[PDB]
Amino acid sequence: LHKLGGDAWSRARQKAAEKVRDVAAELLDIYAQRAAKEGFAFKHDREQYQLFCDSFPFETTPDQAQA
Amino acid sequence: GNRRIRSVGEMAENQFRVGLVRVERAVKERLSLGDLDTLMPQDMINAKPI
Repeated sequence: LHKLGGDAWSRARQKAAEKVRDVAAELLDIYAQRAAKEGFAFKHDREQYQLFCDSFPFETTPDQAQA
Repeated sequence: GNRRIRSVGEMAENQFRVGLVRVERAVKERLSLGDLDTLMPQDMINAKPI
């Protein structure tokens, strides 16, 4: 419970913003390649995947099938 | 018809209000100054004049 005018929230906000500086090389390189690069797309097989479905020697639960 | 009682209640009320004149002067000074983003009704009020 931050007492009103206690400025601890302001101090923590400034500290976080210091941590949130965009010179942070922990994730801003990920955001740079997010602004510069892309990803791979998997293609689905409608037929061979059924063979491995039949290689599954049980019944999928409804909550796992949607997963 | 020209002179009246001013009993203990009214005198204490007027001394209370002339006490409050100082603290409302203080809060009007403080609020007329800026830096209002952090203010709370604790420092502008001061019970020592009261």
